Amino acid sequence: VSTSTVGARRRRAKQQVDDEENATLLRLGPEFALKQYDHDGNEHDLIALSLSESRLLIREALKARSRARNGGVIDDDELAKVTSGAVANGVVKKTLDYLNTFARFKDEETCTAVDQLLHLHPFEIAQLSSLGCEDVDEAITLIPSLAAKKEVNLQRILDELNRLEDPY
Amino acid sequence: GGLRFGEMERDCMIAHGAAGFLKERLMEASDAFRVHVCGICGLMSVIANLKKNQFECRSCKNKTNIYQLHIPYAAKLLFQELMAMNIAPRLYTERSG
Amino acid sequence: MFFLKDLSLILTLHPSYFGPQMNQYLREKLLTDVEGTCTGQFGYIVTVLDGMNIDVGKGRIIPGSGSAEFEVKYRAVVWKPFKGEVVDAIVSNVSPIGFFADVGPLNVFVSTRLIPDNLVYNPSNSPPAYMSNDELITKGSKVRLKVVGTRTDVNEIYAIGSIKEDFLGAI
Amino acid sequence: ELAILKEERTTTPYLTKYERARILGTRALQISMNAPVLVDIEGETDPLQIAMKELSQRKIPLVIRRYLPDGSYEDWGCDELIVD
Amino acid sequence: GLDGTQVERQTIDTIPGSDKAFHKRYYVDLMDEKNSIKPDVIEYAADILGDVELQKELNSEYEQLVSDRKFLREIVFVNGDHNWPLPVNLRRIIQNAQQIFHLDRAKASDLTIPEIIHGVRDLCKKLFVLRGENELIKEAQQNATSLFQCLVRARLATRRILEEFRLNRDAFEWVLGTIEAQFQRSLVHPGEMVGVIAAQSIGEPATQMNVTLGVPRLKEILNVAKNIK
Amino acid sequence: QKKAMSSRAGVSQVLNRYTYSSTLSHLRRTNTPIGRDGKLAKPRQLHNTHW
Amino acid sequence: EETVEILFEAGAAAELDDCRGVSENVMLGQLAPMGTGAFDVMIDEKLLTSLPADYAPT
Amino acid sequence: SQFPYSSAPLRSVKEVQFGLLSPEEIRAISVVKIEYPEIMDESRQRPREGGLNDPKLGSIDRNFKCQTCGEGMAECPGHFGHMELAKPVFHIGFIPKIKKVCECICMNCGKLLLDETNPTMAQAIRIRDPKKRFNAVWQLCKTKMVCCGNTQPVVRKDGMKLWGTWKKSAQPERKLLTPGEILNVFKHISPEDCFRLGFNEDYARPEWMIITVLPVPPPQVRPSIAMDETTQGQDDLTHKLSDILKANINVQKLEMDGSPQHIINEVEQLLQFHVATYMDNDIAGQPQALQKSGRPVKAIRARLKGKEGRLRGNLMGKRVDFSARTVISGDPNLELDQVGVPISIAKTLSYPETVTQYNIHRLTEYVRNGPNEHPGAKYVIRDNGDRIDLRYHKRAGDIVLQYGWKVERHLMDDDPVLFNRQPSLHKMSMMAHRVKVMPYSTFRLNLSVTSPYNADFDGDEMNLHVPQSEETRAELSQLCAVPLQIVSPQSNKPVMGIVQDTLCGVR
RNA sequence: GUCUUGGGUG
Ligand SMILES: [Mg+2]
Ligand SMILES: [Zn+2]
Ligand SMILES: [Zn+2]
Ligand SMILES: [Zn+2]
Repeated sequence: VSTSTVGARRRRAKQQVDDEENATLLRLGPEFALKQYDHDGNEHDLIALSLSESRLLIREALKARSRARNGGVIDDDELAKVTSGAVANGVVKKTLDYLNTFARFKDEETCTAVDQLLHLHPFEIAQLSSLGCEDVDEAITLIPSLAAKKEVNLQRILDELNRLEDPY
Repeated sequence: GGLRFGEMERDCMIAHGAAGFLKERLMEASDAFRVHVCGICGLMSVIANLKKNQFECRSCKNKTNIYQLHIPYAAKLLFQELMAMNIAPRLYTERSG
Repeated sequence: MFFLKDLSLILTLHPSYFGPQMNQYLREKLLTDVEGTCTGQFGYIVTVLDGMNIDVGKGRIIPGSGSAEFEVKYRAVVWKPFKGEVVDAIVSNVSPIGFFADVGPLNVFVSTRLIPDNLVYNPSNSPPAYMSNDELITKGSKVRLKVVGTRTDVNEIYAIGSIKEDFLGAI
Repeated sequence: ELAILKEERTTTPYLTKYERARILGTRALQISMNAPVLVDIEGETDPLQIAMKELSQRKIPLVIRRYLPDGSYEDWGCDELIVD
Repeated sequence: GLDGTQVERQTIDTIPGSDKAFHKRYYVDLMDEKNSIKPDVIEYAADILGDVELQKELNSEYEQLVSDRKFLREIVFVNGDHNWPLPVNLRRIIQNAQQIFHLDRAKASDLTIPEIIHGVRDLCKKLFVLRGENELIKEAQQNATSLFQCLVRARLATRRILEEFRLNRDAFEWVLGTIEAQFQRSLVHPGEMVGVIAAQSIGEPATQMNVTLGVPRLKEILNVAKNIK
Repeated sequence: QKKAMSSRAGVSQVLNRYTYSSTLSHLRRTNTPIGRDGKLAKPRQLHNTHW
Repeated sequence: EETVEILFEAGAAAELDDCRGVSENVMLGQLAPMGTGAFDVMIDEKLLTSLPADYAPT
Repeated sequence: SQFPYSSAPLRSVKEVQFGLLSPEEIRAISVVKIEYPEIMDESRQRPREGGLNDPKLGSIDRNFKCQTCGEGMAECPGHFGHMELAKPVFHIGFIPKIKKVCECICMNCGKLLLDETNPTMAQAIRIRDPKKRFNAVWQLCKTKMVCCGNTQPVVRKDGMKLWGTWKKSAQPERKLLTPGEILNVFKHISPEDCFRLGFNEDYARPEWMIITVLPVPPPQVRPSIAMDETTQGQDDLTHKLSDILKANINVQKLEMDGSPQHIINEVEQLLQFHVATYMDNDIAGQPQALQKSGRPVKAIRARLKGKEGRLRGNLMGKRVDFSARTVISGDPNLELDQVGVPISIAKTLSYPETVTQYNIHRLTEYVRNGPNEHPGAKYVIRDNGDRIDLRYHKRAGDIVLQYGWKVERHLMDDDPVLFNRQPSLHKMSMMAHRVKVMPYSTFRLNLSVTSPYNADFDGDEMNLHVPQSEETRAELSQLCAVPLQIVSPQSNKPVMGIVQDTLCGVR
């Protein structure tokens, strides 16, 4: 049913342990390869979306499909309705409320700013846009992979992030 | 009984270019069957329970990449005899190289 | 976590539907079919980016049946948990044997044995909830909780977490 | 990737006997499954003869994808291939 | 590139005969009064004589015919045989054109020489066995239709068209269009199982059949033998 | 019986009683056990000494 | 010919059969890449969208 | 549509990748280990688990289902078991290649005798084809008699026993090479070494040519039969597997007690011979595994080869439904592309015709007429595949035909049918005709078509095939029809001419 | 309901 560009994965005689998920250790599964592909087979960098990029994309898609339904003619509790099916509406309502309960970047402008500033592994890249962290300690212990890369810059990046973080 | 649509009849159908008629003679007018193959190992060792909607190739520990194929019952029997003599006819539904 | 996902859906169309407004009918069928489903290999399909602008391409007639096949490829958004990933939530249910917290499109339940022991349950409080010196896991609380288990059931999956580890639990 | 632009299509502009036979069979099967009919049906009720009428009037909504030996292909609508 | 049901034995008329007979059949002369077109067949008979900007085209036609003569006699058919299976029966086309356009009463023909020559030249560049702007495609296309072009030029010669067949312009255009269409119909279709067809066409005659011949010799040939009987 | 292979077959046959002349002919029949494995046309040939 | 020996050799050398032939598609009961099956028949949308709007999927 | 719904996608075979079955994978795909010889439970119902008729192997019975998959005999494919062998044995179909690999490799440390240092082999490696590469490596590596530094043996074959002569340094001590020793030597070949000889790391490992665990086929591959209403004999493969099991257990009765070295070899060789003749009973220079009736056992190889074997007898050609045969007759009053079909055959054969808003009156008249009157119908197929037999249905008047339903009406005038006379030497021996339904029991042919069929009317019989769909009807009428075959490509001339009396009469 | 043998037909 639900399939993707991941195709054969044919059987070599030696089997492997790498199917074990552990997000502390950059093991995600053979569906989120470090270099993705598209539906035209062209190579493309992996996507790992923070809550901000995701919130913008979902709001945009729902209002776009509503504009499509209306012939060309505002709130998540309403904006999730665009789907088809009661389970669909419920799931998307929970997702949108989850996004609007934790979206520190509540606009496309600051999302663009963080996009420029950030562009490094997309996992921690998005988790920084998702996880407010005071100093180096919270980041390097909750995300243990920033240690063995010797390009941290967490101090100032997090400072400017929490500075750009809107009130609540 | 039925009449034999032998090899020379197949030659005449091939000369005529009637591929659909040949497939219909050899399948729907004869031993047509449906088997499940493992999408990973390509052996007909898949355990299908159709009323419980559950499938499994135990050897590969697989339950999701399984396909159905319509093939002659004589072809299934041929592959099982080949397996009986330690050959693995692996039926793959997509080309790699 | 939300993942952008390139995904496909093979479909079959009867000749009776072979009309002038075909592509939009297939678009509506796709949108109905995929918007909400779970798959153990991908996560949860909440929405689809640019839903009305999916390309159905050109369908192929199956020899012998007369129905058209389409490989409608498109890029969507999927949400999948992973054991050892931290996910925030808000509590939904309460019970002596633990509480439920809604995570993404799911609901996560934490067991009694996996909770800091300063937390005490109360069947008699107004409102009923877990309580401690200077803390209250009332209904509508926030919970930064880690996932330490996810079973894959084809339609709906369930994850049982543990707030027993540092920097986790009530916030 | 494997599709050929409509300008450098170097196969025959004529419907072959096999393409005509398969197109007529497929159209007949479709019409026998209560598919819509593009021609004006005047007298005949047999789906094969209706399909022949549609083929002559260039009103069969199908496409032939002609595979080359190297895997590439050319696409030709039935209405633009020439029928003898 | 032709389907094996579509070809019929036809004589190539530039091949046989002596050089004098060839010259009398094919050579026209404009300045020379007697060896020109018979005046009583065309409207413009008096206007023809003495021209030069047309005798050039007549000489080009005759030189192409001599090229075909030399080619067929020295490369293709060295032993003189001129009756070979070829697509599109031109005898039948010409007689059908005569029947359709009623070529009796030997009426003055309104069909000018330059139009005849250019019509046959254009026709020879419209018989497509291979389509494409590539250069090897062009070479293979011309190699494909060289013999058939020899036939079409041996039949549709200026003297023959004007004197022997007495066609007018309408019958001429009909002959060209019919050659176009019937040649496009004589081509093999992609998808033919020509290997199975060839195997059957060779094997079936074997069922009805001191040099070794027949079945034992065919068996030696197909089962390639290091020594033969 | 246990050596049915390597034994001559068809030495005994069901008497043909379809018509009278068929019976009379079956009772006077003869068999050369050359076998059909082999395309030697020589023993199949009508010979002068057959007169 | 030599069916069993050839199959044994195919096993012992891991031959990959492309299935582009005639006999191979015959024994698997599929449409051979031959004659009427040497091409594909798609569903045309460009010609289809000319139909009356009342002949539409509902 | 006559297959119950499965949720898997339907696909077609694009690639076949042959291989050997690895002993790991043989154990993995199995569903039950097979070790107990005896067939029945104890002359009773519900047979011995772990025998050759384990219900885990699948169902071959109409009122029983497969305990492995939960399906009845109409739909259960069958499931494989496995049967571990006491000693490893040669695969009968791989002894020559085992011998070749033994000659090529170092039989102590598992390494190629020569390296890329020698440029002849260094260029023999450069062949892409595994078989050509293997030949180019064997034609060189087979003669070097040393590696470690141990000398190489001269491998030889005597029956199923691979002898290897070690010429030390005089007397060359010749020892028997058992399958287990060769298996141990073969497991040590490194992946790149293995690649060089032409094998594969994932699909064909040279030690898999030695059998250590044997697959047991489901009962579908070896079904029983009924003699007189109460009797059954097992298939040859079943008795052969039972003999193999007896041999295995006898082997396990020697390494557990006294065995003066002339019984271990004998019983292990019995296992080897049973396993060999289970697969190939046409081995040169030895007796054949026999039946107590004196016939030889029908081995799998004998099942697969020949005019009557699987490939040529069941896959390249097979018996088909919806066909008819009878004597042919001549009819001056038929058209060239017409064939006269007897009424009885026209009623026995049928065509499934989908009900549409252009054929509902005609089809409902056929449904009312019934299967004993022409033109009638035999079956009504509902929109899900359920058949309504109109013989036993007493109430043929109470059927209303739905759209999309299917009526299997009789054979009728102008139906295209394929008509055929054997032998079919050329494409015009099989031609498509329009039907005309007639009295009396012979087919009717216009007399000009007897030449392409090579037929006459003094006993000849011809076959008639009815296309069961609209696509095959269209194919017949637009490619195989008699008018389209008048000119042949064999000699670019006609094949049908005016014949016999019309020729004499027109003269 | 199966395997061999034999007699035949085009
Ligand atoms: Mg006869
Ligand atoms: Zn598998
Ligand atoms: Zn089963
Ligand atoms: Zn060594």
